[PDB]
Amino acid sequence: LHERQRYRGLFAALAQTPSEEIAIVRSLSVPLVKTTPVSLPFCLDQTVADNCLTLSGMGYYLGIGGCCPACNAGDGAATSREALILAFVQQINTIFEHRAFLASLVVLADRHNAPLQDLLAGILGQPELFFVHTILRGGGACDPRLLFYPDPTYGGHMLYVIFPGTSAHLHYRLIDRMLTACPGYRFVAHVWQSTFVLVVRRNAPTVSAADIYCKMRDISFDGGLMLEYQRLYATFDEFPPP
Amino acid sequence: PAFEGLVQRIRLIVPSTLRGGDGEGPYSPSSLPSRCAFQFHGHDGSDESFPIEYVLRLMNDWAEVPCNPYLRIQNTGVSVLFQGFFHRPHNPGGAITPERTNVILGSTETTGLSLGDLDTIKGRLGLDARPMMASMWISCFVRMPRVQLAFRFMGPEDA
Ligand SMILES: [Cl-]
Ligand SMILES: [Cl-]
Ligand code: NA
Ligand code: NI
Ligand SMILES: [Zn+2]
Repeated sequence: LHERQRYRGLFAALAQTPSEEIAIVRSLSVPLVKTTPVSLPFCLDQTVADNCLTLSGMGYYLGIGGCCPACNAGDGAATSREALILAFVQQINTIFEHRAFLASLVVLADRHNAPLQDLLAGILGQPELFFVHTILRGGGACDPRLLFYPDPTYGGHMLYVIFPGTSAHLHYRLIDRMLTACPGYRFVAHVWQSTFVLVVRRNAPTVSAADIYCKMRDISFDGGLMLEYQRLYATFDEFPPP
Repeated sequence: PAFEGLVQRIRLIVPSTLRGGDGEGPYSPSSLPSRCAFQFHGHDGSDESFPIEYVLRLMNDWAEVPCNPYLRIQNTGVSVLFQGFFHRPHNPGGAITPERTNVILGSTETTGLSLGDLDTIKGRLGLDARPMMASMWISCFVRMPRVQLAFRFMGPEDA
């Protein structure tokens, strides 16, 4: 039973020569099912270390990193925990690198009339957000927008990662690093108003907010990025988190 | 003496990194036990593949009495544990389908699959039913406190 008939013979032949059997077993290196569809909202904890995530007009699906052409072409800077912490501390020196992060805070603080310094200090209390921003940044040529929303359950903030365009591809290494670096956070991929988004919420090295606040004040952001954040916050105010 | 040969063969199929062999007694191909036939386990941080299909088929081939071989995977809290049965235990049928190859296990958590369900899934898919043209492997990433499992059908390279 259970297709025992067709395998009986081959197993019988292989019993005589074990080495051949070992070679045959080792031969099966290529996976027949490259991709597997998923449904939004999709939680990243349900991925495996070598899984990539694609959200496009052709649908939502997980991929096997080794076989993924986008993953091999991409092959994506350093993402060490120490490196992430180093970025977080040297944030004031590389304030230009994190415009997408900080300008968001500016716009948010303006939108709801409130002191920017307090918001900044509060969010600097949650370094994992800056971690996600750093990881997803890569080198800098690709920059996802960032929104921050008050978390009713735990207080503090949760992160909206805003992907550009109608297509999004999350490298396996990036998902693995995101999950491992932020163990106190859960990540859920979703879509809202024609925009693919990655929500980071709380599941269960100190910096001075003042110096950063003064510098931001001293620096004029791009303009339009600011407007972009106005539009984005306008769009996502009604978006219900999963 | 036969069971030793079987578990030796299976041991040869399973990678050396996964520690094990004969599991936790003696039996003939005529009489099959409820207790596990073989045991393998992998420590924290390991990335190891388990040739589940091949092993289950070997066990089903070895038996002279009808049975539905079952592989049980557990996250014990300190390792990943693969245990081989000729009959699935009472009170774990399978949370794997052609639509979901991934299963993530928390501490003290169990999943598993039988050869019948495996064959059913392989049939649902349009994959080659011919011997050795398609063999399912379990991609295991041990990351305590969790264990990541990916039940993926692998094919030959013939190169
Ligand atoms: Cl030990
Ligand atoms: Cl691992
Ligand atoms: Na991953
Ligand atoms: Ni051990
Ligand atoms: Zn990919």
